[PDB]
Amino acid sequence: GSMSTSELKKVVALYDYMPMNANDLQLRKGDEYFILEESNLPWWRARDKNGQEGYIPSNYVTEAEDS
Repeated sequence: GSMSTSELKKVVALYDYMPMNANDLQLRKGDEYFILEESNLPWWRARDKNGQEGYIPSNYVTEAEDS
């Protein structure tokens, strides 16, 4: 985001998706990440537990937690 932050939420993971070149993020199954983007496409720019940002397909992930 450019203005400090705009609704920063997280998401869970449904399947694995290791990086291929560098953009892709090291996702997995059952793990959850942190969402930093929200463009108009399924692919986002969220980070995982390693504080590293990459790409998170919307279908691949869902909501971080529910409480």
